[PDB]
Amino acid sequence: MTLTTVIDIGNFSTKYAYKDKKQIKVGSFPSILHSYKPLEDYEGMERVEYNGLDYYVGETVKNFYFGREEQMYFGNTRKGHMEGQIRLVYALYTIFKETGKKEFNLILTCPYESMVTDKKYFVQHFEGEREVIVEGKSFKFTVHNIVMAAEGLGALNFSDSLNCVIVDAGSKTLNVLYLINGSISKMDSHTINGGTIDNSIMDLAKTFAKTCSNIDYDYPIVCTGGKAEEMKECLENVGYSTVSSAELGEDKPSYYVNSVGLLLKYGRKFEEMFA
Amino acid sequence: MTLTTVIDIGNFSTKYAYKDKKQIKVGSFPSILHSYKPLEDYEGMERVEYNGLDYYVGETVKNFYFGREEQMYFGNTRKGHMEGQIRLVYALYTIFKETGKKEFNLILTCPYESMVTDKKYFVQHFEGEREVIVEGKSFKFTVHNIVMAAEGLGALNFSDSLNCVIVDAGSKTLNVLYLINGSISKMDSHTINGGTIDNSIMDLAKTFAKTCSNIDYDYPIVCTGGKAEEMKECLENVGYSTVSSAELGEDKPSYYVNSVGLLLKYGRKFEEMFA
Amino acid sequence: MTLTTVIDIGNFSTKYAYKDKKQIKVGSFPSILHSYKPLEDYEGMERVEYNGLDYYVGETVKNFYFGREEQMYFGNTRKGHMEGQIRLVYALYTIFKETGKKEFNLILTCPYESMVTDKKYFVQHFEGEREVIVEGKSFKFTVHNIVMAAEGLGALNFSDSLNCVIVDAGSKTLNVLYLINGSISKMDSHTINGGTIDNSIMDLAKTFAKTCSNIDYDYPIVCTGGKAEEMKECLENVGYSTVSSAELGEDKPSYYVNSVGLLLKYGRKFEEMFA
Ligand SMILES: Nc1ncnc2c1ncn2[C@@H]1O[C@H](COP(=O)(O)OP(=O)(O)NP(=O)(O)O)[C@@H](O)[C@H]1O
Ligand SMILES: Nc1ncnc2c1ncn2[C@@H]1O[C@H](COP(=O)(O)OP(=O)(O)NP(=O)(O)O)[C@@H](O)[C@H]1O
Ligand SMILES: Nc1ncnc2c1ncn2[C@@H]1O[C@H](COP(=O)(O)OP(=O)(O)NP(=O)(O)O)[C@@H](O)[C@H]1O
Repeated sequence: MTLTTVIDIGNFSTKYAYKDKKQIKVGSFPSILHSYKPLEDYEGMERVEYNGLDYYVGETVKNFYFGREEQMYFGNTRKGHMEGQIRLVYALYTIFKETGKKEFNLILTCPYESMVTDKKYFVQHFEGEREVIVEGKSFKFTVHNIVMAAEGLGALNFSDSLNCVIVDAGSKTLNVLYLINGSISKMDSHTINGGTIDNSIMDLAKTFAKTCSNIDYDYPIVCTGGKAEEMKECLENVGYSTVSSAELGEDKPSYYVNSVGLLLKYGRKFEEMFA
Repeated sequence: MTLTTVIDIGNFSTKYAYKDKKQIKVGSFPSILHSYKPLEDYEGMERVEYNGLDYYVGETVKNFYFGREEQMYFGNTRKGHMEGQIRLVYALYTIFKETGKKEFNLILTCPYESMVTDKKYFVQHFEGEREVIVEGKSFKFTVHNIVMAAEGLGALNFSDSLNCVIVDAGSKTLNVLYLINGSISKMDSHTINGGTIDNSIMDLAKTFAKTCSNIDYDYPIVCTGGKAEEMKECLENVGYSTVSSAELGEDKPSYYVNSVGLLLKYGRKFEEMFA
Repeated sequence: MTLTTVIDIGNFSTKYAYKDKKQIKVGSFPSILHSYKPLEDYEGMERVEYNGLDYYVGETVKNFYFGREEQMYFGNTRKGHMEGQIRLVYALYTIFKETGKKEFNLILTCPYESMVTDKKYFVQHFEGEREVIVEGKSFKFTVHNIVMAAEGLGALNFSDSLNCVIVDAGSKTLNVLYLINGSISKMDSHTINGGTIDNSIMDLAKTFAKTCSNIDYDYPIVCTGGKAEEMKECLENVGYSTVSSAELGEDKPSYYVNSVGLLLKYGRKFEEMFA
């Protein structure tokens, strides 16, 4: 089993760094969800029942919110929970299906300052033996050592010799990881509201600038997540020089990086960490 | 006459900030109503005839809906009308009886985004000289300057230095007033369906969170209306820190605030506004 | 018109050396600003619309950032723009109101090494005929010869026979002007991040020392801006002897100097320069 599982609970969509031995695939899906099981002859989303929680998940959910073009997202989660649980669940289910396997080596990411809280969160609700019913189909599984990490951290693998900052332009969350050498400057790094959905890239860019005026314009700024490329472009227009987007090697658009990169770079570390 | 009349047309129940010189009393009653005058030897509800509209109003109405435990409420009124008219009428009648007075200084509240529409609505149907027959008893009256305001706004009087959000947990309506300094952020504030009756406080709380992910968890969130206290409690469980319920000074439970608070805080303003 | 306008676009706050014939007054205000016009029945900040840019400016803005106690400042601007434009605009408007006059003799200050860039910046966006709408009120105006100068340079008027260095302890910007005789040693002078807000005076002082170890301890060091006095005091504790704060004659605290001093000393020069 084991199975390194670096999973991103992204507020827009989730994803899974599916190492798959030879090549990392991505177990992704729309993280939009909706409560209540008992709809009727449905299909599309799937009924997820876990920890006394009852949600539909899957593409069709958008139809479930038709007209309510707002509730669709549960963003600015400076922390995991509550719907995040479901996101993780369904992911685990998804990749379970993909692998046909149980016990996961769970590695989660979140806004740096929330990591402690989130560890508490998911440990309580996922650490150890757990089981879920999806669409009437049960599923037992377990995690023994949930590893938490900083959201967007994975971009470091493309961040040439970064001793500075990663900018994570996600859904409605903006992460700033001021990495130095190869660690996280807690005392400087922070997460910013909102993100891509609620306002313009330029709005974010300017917001970022305000929040991190301590950044030298010639810092190596690496932009990841969502509109990473466009964000990078705008940041240049703001006036930052050495700014780059974390191109994810293969045809795996921007927003995929996060977890994929984290696996790609740290992998072995977590093979040791979890084990 | 004059008589400042801040009246709430609440979908569950209405109420009136009865300044009464020395102390604000509340002219409240169940806003459930039913059409058709000609029942027979009745009592309890009262026959209201106004603008060619024909409705019973009053506690006993519940009996009139016995078994139809749904039609009882006319909620999610993102706007005034139509039954709302009657609600207002009977209120005016009620407080008329209470004061023995006519010309009212009408101040109405409604979902912020509907205020313009509602102004049109009530101005057409109430601005100026009007008269109503209740239980066969006529009654002439008038309003000269219907003042419209945002539903739940009144909570601001308890909202210590609020530069953020009021959450109005009503019947089947949820208002979010993102106030800043002392005004309404039109471009951010909005009203949400449904409300207290149709689903759980937690459902609302989570709905709210989805709709306002742009709210920082440390925003001053002031909860008013219906299950204000319980809502506040749940919001804390959701993960909002500085959340408080708008305790209405005296023994005047939650749902009363709205209009009462509006009078309590703005009063003088409207003494100038209406006059 | 003419009107010598030495204006400081300070990241904490702006100011204007209002020569006013007989005595230089200071047209100052908080340089904190926020985008989006359409709030509603507001007052306090004013809606500034210029060059397709849309910002509120004025004291109340702090309330607009309530809780976001960071975004408030857009500092470490090793260059003008973008919000700086607005700062300048509103200043011009402000002093316009103060004088009731248009065509300005614009003199701007900025981090020495950025002066060329900034000239490009403001020339493009302000040189010649321009017009702004503030709170719905239009205003046409013009500048014919924007004069750029080094931020903090004005302190020279108090800097007795300075053949050495001015230290500008501003918001989140630290300027070091190594003046010699009466000019700027480009090859030595430079600007340092961050400034007053982001860390301690001692932190800055030590930072300064590191950046300018080539300064002899007995150099005439003149400290200006923000915590000029405290900075001077700390620098003495660091071990610099002849250090002095640029006391601005009248009751015009530290941070005012910059532009005021620049006018006070160079004035005539610019009367010739601009004309
Ligand atoms: N499944 C998907 N298909 C296509 N584009 C996607 C998909 N998921 C995310 N995106 C892009 O990514 C943008 C938002 O990035 P997002 O997925 O939020 O990043 P994230 O870091 O995974 N989430 P978060 O950081 O929590 O906001 C979306 O607006 C899309 O343009
Ligand atoms: N007359 C009343 N007596 C007791 N409780 C009441 C009464 N009216 C309202 N409530 C409480 O208030 C809850 C609903 O709040 P509500 O009256 O809808 O708030 P509102 O803002 O006045 N109405 P609305 O905003 O239009 O939904 C009810 O479920 C009750 O618990
Ligand atoms: N309007 C004001 N009222 C009171 N104190 C002020 C005001 N403006 C600035 N200060 C003081 O000046 C400090 C910051 O100096 P600052 O205004 O940044 O200098 P500056 O040179 O004009 N700006 P900059 O160089 O761009 O940082 C503040 O922390 C205050 O203590």
